[PDB]
Amino acid sequence: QELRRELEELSVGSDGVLIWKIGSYGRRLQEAKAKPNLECFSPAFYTHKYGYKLQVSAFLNGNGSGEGTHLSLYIRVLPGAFDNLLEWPFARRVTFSLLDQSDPGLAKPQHVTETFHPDPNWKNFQKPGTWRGSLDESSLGFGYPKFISHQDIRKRNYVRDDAVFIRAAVELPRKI
Amino acid sequence: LRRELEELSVGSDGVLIWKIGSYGRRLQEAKAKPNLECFSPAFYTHKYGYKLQVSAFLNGNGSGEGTHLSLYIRVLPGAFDNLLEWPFARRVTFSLLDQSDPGLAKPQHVTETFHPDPNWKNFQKPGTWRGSLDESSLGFGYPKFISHQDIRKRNYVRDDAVFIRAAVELPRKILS
Amino acid sequence: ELQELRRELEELSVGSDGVLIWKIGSYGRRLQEAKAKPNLECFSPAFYTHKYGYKLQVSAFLNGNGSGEGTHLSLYIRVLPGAFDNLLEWPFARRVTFSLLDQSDPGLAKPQHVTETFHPDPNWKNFQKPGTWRGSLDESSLGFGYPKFISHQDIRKRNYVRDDAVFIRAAVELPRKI
Repeated sequence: QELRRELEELSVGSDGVLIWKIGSYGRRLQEAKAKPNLECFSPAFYTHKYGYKLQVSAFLNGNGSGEGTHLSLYIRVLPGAFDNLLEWPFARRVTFSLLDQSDPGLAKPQHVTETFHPDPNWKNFQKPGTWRGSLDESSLGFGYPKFISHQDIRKRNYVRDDAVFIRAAVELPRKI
Repeated sequence: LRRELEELSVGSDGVLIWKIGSYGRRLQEAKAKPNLECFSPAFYTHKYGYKLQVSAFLNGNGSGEGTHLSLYIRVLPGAFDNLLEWPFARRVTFSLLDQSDPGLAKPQHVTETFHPDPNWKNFQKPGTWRGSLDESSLGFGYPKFISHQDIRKRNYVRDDAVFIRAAVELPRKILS
Repeated sequence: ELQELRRELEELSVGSDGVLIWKIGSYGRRLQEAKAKPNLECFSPAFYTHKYGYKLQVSAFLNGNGSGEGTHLSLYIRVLPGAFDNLLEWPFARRVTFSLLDQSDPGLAKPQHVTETFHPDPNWKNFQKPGTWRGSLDESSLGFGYPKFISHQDIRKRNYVRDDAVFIRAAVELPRKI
């Protein structure tokens, strides 16, 4: 128990890239194969200083159409202290990658990567609320239920030293 | 009592945005007791740069007492002062942010700017020998930055909160 | 509560465009101690060269070691186990420029820093991917650097020492151009 400190959370900013390391993949996976929809949370991060506050979540064992077979990957908007200064709904392109942990000087790494434009009609990409059906419900998270198969996750070095890296790159436009 | 700061407080890039919440309360406290002045966190203009601190009068100060918002910025003793030019001489631009969605319409912020005064004491190099008058120093600012009334219009206040933007024109970088 | 968490701060220790500036305060006293304990080494905070890059640390012997012992300030840098090592190219190959900063106002003066730069030699183990603890363990992380960075005599000149502190800058050259 300790106050404001853990305003480190406000110190978490990107590039606008977050790389999120999930350690204990062995224990976590089984723990999630044990209990359905056990969900891993990334630290919250700001797309950019005074920007949108997002967070990534992973289902190591899958969720929905990917339960028990796939890694499921989503992102979500969180209420951030500068929302009123930002355009809404959130509309930046988002790229997820599961990282191939290989030395880029032995063999070029093959990351597992998908990108999307958010859809304006997803309630979670409009301003932190504003009640808009918080009891819809469905995933408070937009993303891929079949991001990578438990089969494919074991190839190459997507898992290494018992950890995966999740990258989420938010396209940071500037050209008016 | 282990605060252990931090110091990792750095403008981006040159920009500090300062959020005052609990705005209603804080004001009703102002007219209840001048001269009171709330402070922004200390912040380095840039990594290894100048330490500054913004302060406000909710309030109003001197010229602005009772009637306006007054805002000032102060130079503070900084760990990298010996490596920097004195007196502090980077353009500083104040803004009170118009919290309207900047996508469907352009916000209109109120902006005052200045090049710091070489005569102005506070901008002199800190830690000369001070005692004991001094602390004195002593923000340069605007007593009538924006009044009551002409605030309240537009979204200069929203959700019981206002944003103070202090932008410092940073030392540029040399040569390709 | 403990409950550090100081380690959450270390992780936010990141070079500014590849640069660490390390301030060594209490230089008189520290120098004094190094004269009485030759193996006494000062250590910068660890720092990432770039956000998800390499974790390094600069270190210094104020009264010298090896060939500079007693006569010079000696200056080194080492590679530390880093959260992101598996994503990196090994061995560390980035160019490093050490400077001892001349603490003069750059407005009139134009400071004259003392500077040395080196390219990590791949034939040393020092810059190989660190062991996951272990491989090896000892203290591990043996640094590369300069036993004779700057003479005691030269450090007394200009403002290399000022207000009982010295500044060490380590600039790591990032490939950047992609």
